[PDB]
Amino acid sequence: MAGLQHYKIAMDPALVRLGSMISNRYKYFRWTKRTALVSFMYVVVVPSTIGYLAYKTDGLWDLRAKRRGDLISER
Amino acid sequence: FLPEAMVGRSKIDEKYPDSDYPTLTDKEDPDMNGGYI
Amino acid sequence: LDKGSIELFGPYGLERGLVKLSKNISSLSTSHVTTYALYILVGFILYLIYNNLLLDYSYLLLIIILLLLLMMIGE
Amino acid sequence: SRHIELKYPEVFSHGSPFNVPAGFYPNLDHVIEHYRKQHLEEEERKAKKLAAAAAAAS
Amino acid sequence: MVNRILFWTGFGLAVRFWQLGIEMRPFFNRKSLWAYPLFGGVGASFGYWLQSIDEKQTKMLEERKQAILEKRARRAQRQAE
Amino acid sequence: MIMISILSLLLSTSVTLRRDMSILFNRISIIALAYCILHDTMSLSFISKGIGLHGGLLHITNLTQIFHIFIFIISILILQLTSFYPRKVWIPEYSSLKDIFFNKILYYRTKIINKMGEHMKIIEYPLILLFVISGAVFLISTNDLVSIFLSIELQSYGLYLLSTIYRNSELSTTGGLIYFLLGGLSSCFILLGTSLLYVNSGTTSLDGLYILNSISDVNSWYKPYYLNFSLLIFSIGFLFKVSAAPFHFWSPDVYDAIPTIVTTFVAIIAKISIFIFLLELVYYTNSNANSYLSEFSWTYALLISSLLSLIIGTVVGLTQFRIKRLLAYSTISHVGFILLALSVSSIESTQAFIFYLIQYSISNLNAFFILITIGFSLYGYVTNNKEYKSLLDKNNSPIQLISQLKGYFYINPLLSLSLAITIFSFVGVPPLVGFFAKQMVLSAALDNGYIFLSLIAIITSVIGAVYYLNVIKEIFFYSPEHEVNPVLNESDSNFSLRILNEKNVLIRSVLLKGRNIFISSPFSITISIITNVILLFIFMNKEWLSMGTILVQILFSA
Amino acid sequence: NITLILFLIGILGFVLNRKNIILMLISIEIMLLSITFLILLSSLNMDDIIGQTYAIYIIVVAGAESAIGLGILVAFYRLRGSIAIEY
Amino acid sequence: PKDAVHLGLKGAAVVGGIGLLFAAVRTSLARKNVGPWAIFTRNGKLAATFAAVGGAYDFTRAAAANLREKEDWVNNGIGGLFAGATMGLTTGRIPRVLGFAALTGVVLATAEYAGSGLRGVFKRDVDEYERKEFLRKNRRRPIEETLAEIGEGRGIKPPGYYERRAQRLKEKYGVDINPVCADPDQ
Amino acid sequence: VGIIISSFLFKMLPYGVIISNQKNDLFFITSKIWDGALAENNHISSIGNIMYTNYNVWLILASFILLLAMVGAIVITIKP
Repeated sequence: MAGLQHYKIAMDPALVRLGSMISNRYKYFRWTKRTALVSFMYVVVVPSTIGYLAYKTDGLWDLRAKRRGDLISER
Repeated sequence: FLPEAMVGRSKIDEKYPDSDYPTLTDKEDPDMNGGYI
Repeated sequence: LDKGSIELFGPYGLERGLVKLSKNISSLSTSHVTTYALYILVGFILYLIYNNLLLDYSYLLLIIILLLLLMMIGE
Repeated sequence: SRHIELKYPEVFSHGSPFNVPAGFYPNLDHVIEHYRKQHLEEEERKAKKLAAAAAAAS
Repeated sequence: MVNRILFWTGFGLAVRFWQLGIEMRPFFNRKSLWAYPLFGGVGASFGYWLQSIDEKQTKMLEERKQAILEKRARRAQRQAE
Repeated sequence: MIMISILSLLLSTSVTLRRDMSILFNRISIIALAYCILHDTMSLSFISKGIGLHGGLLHITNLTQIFHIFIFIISILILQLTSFYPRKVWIPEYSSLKDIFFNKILYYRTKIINKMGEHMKIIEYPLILLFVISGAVFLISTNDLVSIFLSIELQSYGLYLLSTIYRNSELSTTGGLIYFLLGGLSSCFILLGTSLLYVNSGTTSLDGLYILNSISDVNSWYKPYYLNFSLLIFSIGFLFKVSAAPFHFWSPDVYDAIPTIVTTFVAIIAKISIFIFLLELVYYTNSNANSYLSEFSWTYALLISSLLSLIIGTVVGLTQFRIKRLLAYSTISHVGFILLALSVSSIESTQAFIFYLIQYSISNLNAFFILITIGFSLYGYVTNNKEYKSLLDKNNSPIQLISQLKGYFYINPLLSLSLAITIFSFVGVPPLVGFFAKQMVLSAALDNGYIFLSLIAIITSVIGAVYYLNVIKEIFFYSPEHEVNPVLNESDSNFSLRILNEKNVLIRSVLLKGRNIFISSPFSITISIITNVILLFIFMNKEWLSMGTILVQILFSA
Repeated sequence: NITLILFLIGILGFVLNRKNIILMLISIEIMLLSITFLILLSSLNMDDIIGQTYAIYIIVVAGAESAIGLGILVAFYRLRGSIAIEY
Repeated sequence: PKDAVHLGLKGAAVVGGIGLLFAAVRTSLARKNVGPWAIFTRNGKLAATFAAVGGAYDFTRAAAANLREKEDWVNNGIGGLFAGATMGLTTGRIPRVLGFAALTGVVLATAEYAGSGLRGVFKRDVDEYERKEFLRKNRRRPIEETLAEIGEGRGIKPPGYYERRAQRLKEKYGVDINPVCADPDQ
Repeated sequence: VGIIISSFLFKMLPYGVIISNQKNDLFFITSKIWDGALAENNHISSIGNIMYTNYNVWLILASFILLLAMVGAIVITIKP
């Protein structure tokens, strides 16, 4: 099939059809209630949550050479 | 004053069919996988 | 997301829409010399309005966005 | 540059020489003098560049 | 590594090479070999000319810069009052 | 010199009807334009913002004279298309200098070299060509409102004539009609703008208009609204002639309909003269103090058109399938960049304007030269494609569809790479000259606070790159639809060639085939020089960029 | 004032006309006459013979371009046999 | 302050008038004989839509200016948000509503932040050589200016960090700072 | 189109063309001069005094335009 002859495989039609559906799936995406919520969870909320925690706690601590009677809290 | 095969949107429609971009419905393609049973 | 929204809200959506937008604008190119004369006159009039009436630039940009919107719509 | 320099200063010599009313043309002596000065400086600026440099120096 | 004559001698050599490739004609047939010295010779001539142009351009740009500091000086000195 | 050549050529042309003189007349026009370069090279030994000439109706600047020479050089390069036959016979036994300069070769050339092609039988073609040049150089050197009108009609009327000079093509007469009808409307707006200047100012002199503009730019009874409004109407007519959006509809139709060799001249020469003319008029009318004048400045029509050209040129090119319409839309996007640089009136943008205009003219010339050469190369190839058979004016425009370029990399790989380099220069990929042109315009627009236009320029550039890539994909990613002609190489279909000395005595006799039929040297060399200038610009940029730097310093010299 | 109204008539020729290409040539002639009439009257108000000279060269050039336009129309009509736009 | 309703009406009129212009061209370019009254019958929707976007846009920015009591780039993007939303409502597609609102609000906001020169950039009217030279050679700055922008800590520990560090911790946690000596002899 | 275009160009017309179109009316006053009327030229004479000398570049430009028109119109219409 390709430029260089390979071994003979039992190219299963069902598995071939499955691997083509995956490669073509992007053409059939649609905006629905489900697809809008999932795409909003992963892209906005969860990243903005991490960004909130990263922003809120940036500089909150330093562990370097901390001793008894001296806290880890930096701010 | 110019022929259709040079300026017509008809030839553009043949060169770029609207069908080349598959649009469907939850009815025939609920799983958005192209109608894969 | 990967085979989904990020393709539709990304390269695949742009390809779909811009081909649509490209075809509609070209449909206004009829090679009818009388129709072109009308377009030149209208562009002439719009340039006179914008400069004579001290139009807000935001009015101009909104008009262009509208002209893309309508052109984005078929027929 | 904000100051416009005439490409055609000779436009000061335009005007019909026929049927000229007495006292019609304004006096332009200051205008003439302005361009005598501009010509003389330029001629003097070349006169020193070649007399000082490329001559009596090399 | 920007030598006007070496670069433009090579440019003329490259023009002949690309030309023969565009015509799909052999790059080195011995009866046509006079052309590379010719193309590179004309290329070297264009670059000796560019040498003189660059010299005059440098002098004129250097003269303009002086006029620009000169203008800024006499404007700044006039502001001292 | 251009006027002596036009009159002298016309007299020689007047008393002949021989269409075999056409190639000779084209060559004499090349020689004549070479003298025009010589006389204008002689004239550059002075530094001045301008010297009014001939009663003050014309003027000369260092800028004016530089672009006279550029117009002459572009015209000599284009004139090669009608001065040398497209194909030649080459053999190793006739390649030495002693051969080309002392011996002769003989064969039946007529069919091989297309001796009787339409583009070799138009006696008056080089003469109408020189008429357009005269209008272009007179427009550059124009100092007066009436001189403006006369020069623009002179250049415009010649371009209409050239679009129709192929009088047996239904496409060419149709394209000539369209350009004249819409072009005549455009000329009314120029005359209307010039007339409104005269009726209000009382002068036809550009000097006097600049003086009126300069004093009125202070910080009552005769407030000078006319100047911006008139130049606005005046500019709209010039935006049509450069095919700037939204005044661009005519050019994809006119450029496709007229023959490709004609399109080469028509689509290049006119933009150079109008843009250079506009540059000076933008400088001397540019208000400094932020007064009521600056708010109605006519130059916003240039900034709006640059915006509209950036969008229309790139978006509408996405769906073009005919190669000449794509180039027309590719041009519109590039005048969008050119108009941005003209609108920002900075020292930086004027250097960017000057460089962009020259490099785009050279680059657009290469694309047309490569497209004509590919058309002349398919003579020894055949195809069974049903689409290609249904094309009109195949002889005038051999390449009409992007699909015709499919697998051209397998027909001529190095010529296909020259096309790819040129197209990649159009997108702005470094280190090609096209990148450095876009880079200077963007840096000058950014430095003047034109952030929004700079952002649209980058965004439209990615859209524009799509159809540029689309041309490249057809040439490289697919095998060709054109097959070599069997009867040209069939082991017995060999034509004869005689090699004879200075005394017409035989020396040798060689039997030749289609593989001995090559592209003519003028076209391959011109493509090769320009392609290498595009590719190797980063090593050769000092003099070219220093020229524009000095030119702008003279224009801006306080 | 009349000159302005005439320019509108030439302008209005392009608005109202979808199929008459000959009317497009005539509407340019109306526009050019309207602009030349404006220059002539202004030249009379400002006692300037240059206005009359400018108008003479517009008549010469507009007459020259009418001949080119008719010649281009004749080359067009020789092949088509119609000056009508199918619309 | 500003009149939100009055400004919107002017907003609705100005860009609706161009829609009325584009509506007449469609009627003029109409092929079948529809008469002169198809300006508002077949294309009245087109002119109506323009008058709606221009009204929504100028209303809300003015309204956003009143609510925020400020005049900046935020208001045009907000104005463009409903302006974009209004156009999407005509298509009756929620993704069209959001996307065209996003497109318009973004372009119209970067237009006001950047100040596109379509009407003309602001002239500095100063020695522009001098501004570049100052920006070119301002190679060392007082540490306070940086501390305002970047703050304290995160590896930025100017001399005197530890003293103020104890004071900050005492004010917030009420704990004295005193690291223990690591030498038994002390 | 009529309202838009007229409202813009009319504002551009100088007083000479708009003073007497569309109770207190203004009358134009005229008197004689003698030094100016020594030898009057007709308008054709006054044009002739300058169009070949002072402004002969316009005449040359027009001549080349007429030459282009004759050559062009002929080249595209007649069988060679």
